[PDB]
Amino acid sequence: GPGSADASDWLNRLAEADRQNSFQGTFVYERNGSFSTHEIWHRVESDGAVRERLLQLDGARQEVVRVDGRTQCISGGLADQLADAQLWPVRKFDPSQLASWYDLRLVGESRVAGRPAVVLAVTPRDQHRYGFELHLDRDTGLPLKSLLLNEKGQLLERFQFTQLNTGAAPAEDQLQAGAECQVVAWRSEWLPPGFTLTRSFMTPDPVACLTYGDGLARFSVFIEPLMVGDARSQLGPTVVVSKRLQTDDGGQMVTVVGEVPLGTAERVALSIRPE
Repeated sequence: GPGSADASDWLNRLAEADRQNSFQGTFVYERNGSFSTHEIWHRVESDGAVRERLLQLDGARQEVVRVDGRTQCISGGLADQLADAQLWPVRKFDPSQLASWYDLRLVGESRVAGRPAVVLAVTPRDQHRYGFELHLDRDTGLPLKSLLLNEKGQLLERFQFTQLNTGAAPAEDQLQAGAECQVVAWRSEWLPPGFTLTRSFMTPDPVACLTYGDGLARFSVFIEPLMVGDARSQLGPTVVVSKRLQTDDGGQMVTVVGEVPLGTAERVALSIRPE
């Protein structure tokens, strides 16, 4: 868990940050050498719903609108939506859940997006998960920068804001996507310790998704049925494993993405069972 009272307070401020701040900002995402830039609008509405829109600023015009974690509309093909399931610049953390699996040390202060921030070094307590370096907004607790690091200290993933405006909630129109944003049963029998199912949900073909988290890390497993002789291997750079598996409910294309070591991802995928 946290290694000082300071780390504890800041961990706490982090967990509150998602449901208590409205903001607009732009950030960079990098995962295993990929590079993309995104604008985000995030607003706590009247009924406390957390409403969110992401717009990819480069590459293909791609958008996602979420309400309390549930996606209202999304853009593009399958691989795009894989990339989206990982686009969680500001997520809900669960300090009590995560404290069993990580040690958290206050390193000092920093600057991100021109704002004062606080730095936590987050170290795993086993080899089933990666470490993080987290930079928390001094003012709001929001995660300005997140570095995913392996045991050898190599950078595997970067979330990093380039600008953040927490001074006034976005207007209604800023929370709405465009016409290209399209409207709108399995289990893992092995999970790494501490991981629980965060979320499950279901374009060219029907695909099931399971997102898992340990209070800190997030990874997702996509299960795509089957054409049977013409399988689609996900070949994106953020893909951790993509396997064709034979289950008791037929052939599945199983793809794991997110913040999860390869060996761990492989064990999860191989444990996927129908219900």
